[PDB]
Amino acid sequence: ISGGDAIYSSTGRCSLGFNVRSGSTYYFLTAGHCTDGATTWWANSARTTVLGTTSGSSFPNNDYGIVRYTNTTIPKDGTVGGQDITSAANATVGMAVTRRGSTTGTHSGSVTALNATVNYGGGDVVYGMIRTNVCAEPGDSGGPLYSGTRAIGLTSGGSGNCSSGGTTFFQPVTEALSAYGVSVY
Amino acid sequence: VDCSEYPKPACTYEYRPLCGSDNKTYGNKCNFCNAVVESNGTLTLSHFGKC
Repeated sequence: ISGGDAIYSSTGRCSLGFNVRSGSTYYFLTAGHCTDGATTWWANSARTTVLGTTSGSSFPNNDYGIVRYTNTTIPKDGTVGGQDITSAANATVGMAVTRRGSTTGTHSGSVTALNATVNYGGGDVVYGMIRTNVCAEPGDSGGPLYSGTRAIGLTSGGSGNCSSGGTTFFQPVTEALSAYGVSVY
Repeated sequence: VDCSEYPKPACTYEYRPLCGSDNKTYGNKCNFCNAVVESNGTLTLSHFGKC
């Protein structure tokens, strides 16, 4: 399993952001709104292949979560689909980026703003967000935003759609790596 | 599902489908509710889950 692939919790389906590790411990990152209240994660809609269990979750305010792998045989690729990821970086205005998610696949675009505040309502406000002109749709939450072999962010939310065009906000991945003390590989 | 707090400028993108009266599967409530608004209250919920 790699960045962009579906992940299923008790409640719905999200996308795997990035495979990360600390020491000999493998985890994956996804959106915090996805990890909020989820315990176990599976690889398939049938909930037959276990992946692991949530170890952390930060939403709202931020929008990142981490799940610890408990499945021993599943390959945990350090990629996004076939794409190798070798490092993490800070987004910059004008940066060309690509997103991958479980519903819409791969779409590209560019970073249009930094430090955006997005209000999803009912007190769910997130801060510090990367704004882009990449589209995304339900199911794509938590998938990776990357640029070449660099990890940049995790899909959080936005408006519009892939047919007509949209704006998507992403949580900086650097922030998540630092909070959990993990790194991409 | 109540769409009174709608519209919303942004929606999160987890997938928990709802089936609209237009026969379209809406990927989550936020998405469904903004469509209801955009349709000026014409669109309704047929049932939960994919159409």
